[PDB]
Amino acid sequence: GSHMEPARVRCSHLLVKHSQSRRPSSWRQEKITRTKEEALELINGYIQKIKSGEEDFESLASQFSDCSSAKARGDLGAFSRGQMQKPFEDASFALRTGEMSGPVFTDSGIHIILRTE
Repeated sequence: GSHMEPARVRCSHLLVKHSQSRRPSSWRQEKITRTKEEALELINGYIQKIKSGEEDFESLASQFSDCSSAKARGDLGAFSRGQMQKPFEDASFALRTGEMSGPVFTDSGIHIILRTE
């Protein structure tokens, strides 16, 4: 039924940017050469790997994430709407505990959203 909406939710986020981006400079690569096409295929692949139970999201987010998400293993912690990236926000709050969205085209690139809570 209608469960009370949680004030704070948490999402594990992986970011795969593209060469043509607002900032193609990350903690791993100072310059990103992969094009948008690559970014998309990478995301699509990682999603399928998470679905098949190949590798842990934490491991993936600590490796193949251009964003400094590796510091928290990809975890964003308990956050609320209004303080999150808009395309990411409406995506996270559109999921549930143990749910994962698809390629979320956000500001700097595509994010994978896996909610543990």
